[PDB]
Amino acid sequence: CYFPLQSYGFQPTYGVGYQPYRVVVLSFELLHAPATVCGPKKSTNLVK
Amino acid sequence: DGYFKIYSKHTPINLVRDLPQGFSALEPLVDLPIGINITRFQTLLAL
Repeated sequence: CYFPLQSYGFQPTYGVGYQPYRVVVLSFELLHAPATVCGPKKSTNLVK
Repeated sequence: DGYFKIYSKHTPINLVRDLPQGFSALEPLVDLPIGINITRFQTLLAL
């Protein structure tokens, strides 16, 4: 018998590979529902 | 196209039991990115 979870060992003395690494996933879907977001639209000085 | 469009107007009246004759056009009050196929509606009133 085992409990299904165990903690992760991360310490300030560890070398590369054992050290803690953060992960972010930017899950998204495209072209079904209505859109709400884009990257930036730049602009330039008001020429006349 | 998955957006909602709200248009409105307000005008004062002196009218007793029917809509004003004559004319105006509603302005777009706000637009909302809702994404729902709509088939029925309800209204909320005070009590």
